[PDB]
Amino acid sequence: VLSEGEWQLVLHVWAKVEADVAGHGQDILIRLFKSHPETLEKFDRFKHLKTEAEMKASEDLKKHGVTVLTALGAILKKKGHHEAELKPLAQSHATKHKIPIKYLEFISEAIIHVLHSRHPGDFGADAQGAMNKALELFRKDIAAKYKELGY
Ligand code: HEM
Repeated sequence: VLSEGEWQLVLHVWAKVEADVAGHGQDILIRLFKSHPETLEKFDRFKHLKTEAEMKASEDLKKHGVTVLTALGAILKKKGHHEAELKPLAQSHATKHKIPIKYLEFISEAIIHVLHSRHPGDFGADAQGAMNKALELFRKDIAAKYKELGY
C-alpha cells in the first residue's frame, strides 16, 4: 500500500501531466511503440504507422493518449480505492483488447521515463519510486481480475 506521502509525490507530478495531457500521451505511446513494437500491433488504429515521425503526426494517436492518460489520472486520484474504475478496464483489456500484464509493465516504464524527462524537478528518486509503486498497484489489481477471467 502507498503511504500518504507517496501518494502526494505521485499526484504532485500528475498535476504537472494534466497541464498537457495530449502531449504526454503522445510521448508515452510513441515510447511504448518504439521500445516494444508488439504493442503497436495490438492497435488496428495504429499498426499502419511505420516511423516515429508518422506516429508524431497522427491525431488519432494523440486522441488515444488522452483516453489512456485520462483513465489513469482518474485511477491515481482514488489513491488505491479504484475498484470501480478498474472493473471495465480490466474486462475490456483481458477479453477484447487482449493486453498482457507485461504490456502494462511496458507502458508503466514509458510513463516513468516521460515524467522524468518532462518534470525532473518534481520527479526525483523519491517521486520515481512512489510512481513505480502506484503503477505496480494498478498492475497488481488488474492482474487479479485477469486471473479470475482466465487471461
Ligand atoms: C496505463 C495503462 C492503460 C490505461 C489506463 C488504458 C486505458 C484505456 C481506455 C480508457 C480505453 C478505452 C476504454 C476501453 O476500451 O476500456 C483503452 C482502449 C484500448 N487500449 Fe488501453 N490503457 C492502458 C494500457 C494499454 C496498453 C499497454 C495497450 C497495448 C499495448 C492498450 C491497448 C488498448 C486498445 C487496443 C484499446 C482499444 C482502442 C480502439 O480500438 O479504440 N492499452 N485503454
